[PDB]
Amino acid sequence: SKYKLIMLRHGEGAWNKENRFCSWVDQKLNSEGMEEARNCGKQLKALNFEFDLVFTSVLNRSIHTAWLILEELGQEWVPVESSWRLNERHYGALIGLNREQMALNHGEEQVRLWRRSYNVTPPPIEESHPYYQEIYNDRRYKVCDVPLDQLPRSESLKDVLERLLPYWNERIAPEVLRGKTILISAHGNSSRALLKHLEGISDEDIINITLPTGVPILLELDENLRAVGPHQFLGDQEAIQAAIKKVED
Amino acid sequence: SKYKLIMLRHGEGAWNKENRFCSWVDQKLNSEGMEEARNCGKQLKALNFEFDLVFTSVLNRSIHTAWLILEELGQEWVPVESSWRLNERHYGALIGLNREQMALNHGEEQVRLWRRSYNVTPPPIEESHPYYQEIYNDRRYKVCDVPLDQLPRSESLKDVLERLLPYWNERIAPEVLRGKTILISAHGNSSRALLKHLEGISDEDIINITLPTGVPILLELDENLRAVGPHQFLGDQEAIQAAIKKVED
Repeated sequence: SKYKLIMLRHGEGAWNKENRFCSWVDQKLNSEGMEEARNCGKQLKALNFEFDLVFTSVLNRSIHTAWLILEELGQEWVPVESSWRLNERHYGALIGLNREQMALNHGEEQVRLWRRSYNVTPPPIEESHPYYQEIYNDRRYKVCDVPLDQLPRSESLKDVLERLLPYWNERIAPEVLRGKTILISAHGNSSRALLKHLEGISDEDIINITLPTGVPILLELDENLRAVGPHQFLGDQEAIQAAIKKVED
Repeated sequence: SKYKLIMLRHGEGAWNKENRFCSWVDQKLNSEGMEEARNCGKQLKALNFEFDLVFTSVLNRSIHTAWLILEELGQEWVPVESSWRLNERHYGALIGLNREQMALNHGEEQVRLWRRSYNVTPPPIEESHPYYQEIYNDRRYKVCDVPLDQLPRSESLKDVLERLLPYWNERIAPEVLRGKTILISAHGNSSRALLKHLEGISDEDIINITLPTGVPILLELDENLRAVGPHQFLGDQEAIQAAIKKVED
């Protein structure tokens, strides 16, 4: 491959262990998520990765993950750019609800579509939603590349791809072609969406792919910034399977 | 004053307790310097500061200081940009020596000009100096706005102001004029050089000015971006006095 890139997702939190979606709620990493990020930095250091640029979302968990990684590398000086376009999927009205609640308010089949499918968009968060203000009153969203009301109120996996792709094409991709070594610190759905594009994964097959947290994902890209073969998980094979098991089902 | 600017310098380290100049050696904060950073964040929080942009040097101690502060504030999404032109003064051949070693190797009277004067430049580090390779083989200096070989090998306080000014004039000042609230996380000499410029402080007076560490320094600026009044230290007046005393001798 002409070019190589690293992407990863931060360790997940308390809500995830109670099968709740954090989505755009700006939850901090727990100590576990902190060790996970440090563990990546160490692994990447062991591989002598030398980054020239980092891209993160605007959610602090992804920014902290990047910072802990650069510290483990002694690369704190490497520029970091952050974008709402790398944000986790917006789960809309479903934000904050556990499995049982979603199922009761919407129906088990609806909810499975909303988590599982590629193109079906959850119902939008409304202003009555207990996390509407906590998201849209945040100064972060007043200085994006689109006005604050142009920002989504919910998203399918497809919708993720569609707002991420322009950031990839306009901001990240040119850096890759310039020969820079890029780290992307992102989230479950943003990472999945990006891979879908880079590997030309089908709408059908993207649903089933799993992405372990706190594992460097290596992409080797060709002239056209397409993956040469599948993505590769970097590090010890037994920590990788543990991590894959954690994101199963 | 139309505009407000915040600047601070990181907590000093063990070398500074030993009267050795860390300079361009990229030493980490010690536990003290970390706590100071956090405390400053808490102080900025109590005052309700909302930063739009953060500038640091390329030395990890200033970057870590900004990151600790943005964390305390919940403002990790705020863009960080770093530049060698905010770096601590380059003490050249004097890097790593204590005062006694300096005076033995250079003569005592000559040592006091290098330390205290506004415009006498220390002797340049050479490839024989034990810290040369650690500064000049570092990837970070290969991607500056000047080639590795145009980078200073030693500097007076005057030389620091003269390499800081183009960053001020071309990067920082235009954001201040846009109405952004800027945090500068810098070093003793880079903070002194900038304050001298904005306040119109004399070559004679600059030398005696007090710059405590871990304290927000507020400058209020008019339309020409000249200080209206003196800089003010923000926060608890008794910690400010603790801080002032620790820089004094």
